[PDB]
Amino acid sequence: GIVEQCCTSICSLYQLENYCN
Amino acid sequence: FVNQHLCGDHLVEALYLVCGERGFFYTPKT
Repeated sequence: GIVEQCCTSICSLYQLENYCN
Repeated sequence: FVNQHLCGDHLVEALYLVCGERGFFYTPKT
């Protein structure tokens, strides 16, 4: 959901939602 | 906010910043 897409890659905040919720 | 390469700590900090009032399913954990 976040890690190798937004940390070790990039989709950050937009994505965050999708799991933080 | 810093919509690029944020990890582990900065990343959770962010998860919270984003849905910290919602739930907070930061696991992605061990």
